[PDB]
Amino acid sequence: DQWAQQVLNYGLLIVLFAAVFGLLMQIFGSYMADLRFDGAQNVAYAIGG
Amino acid sequence: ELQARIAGEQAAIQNETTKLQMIAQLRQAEQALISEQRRERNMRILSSGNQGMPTIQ
Repeated sequence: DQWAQQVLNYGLLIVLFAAVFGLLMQIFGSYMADLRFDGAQNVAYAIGG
Repeated sequence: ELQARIAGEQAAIQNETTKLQMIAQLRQAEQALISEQRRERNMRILSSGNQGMPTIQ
C-alpha cells in the first residue's frame, strides 16, 4: 500500500511538473527572447518583467 | 643677411611650437567629444522616456 502511494505521488509530481514547467518556461523563454537593450525599450520595465 | 635668415628660422620653429600646442588641445577636445558620445549612448539606453517592453505571446 505504501509503495503504491509513493508511486502515485511521484507520478503525479512528474505529470504536474512536466506540464506546468514546460508552459511557464516557454513563456519565460519567449519573453526573454524579445528583450533588447536598444533605445526603444525601458530597461526597468524589461528587467522587472 | 644670415642673422636675419636665422631669425626667420627661429620664427618658423616658434610657429611649429604653436601648432603643436594647438594639436594637443585638439587631441584633448577629441577625447572629450568621444566621452560625450559615449554618455549620449548610455543616456539613450537608460532613458526614462522609453515606453517599450517585451510582450508575452
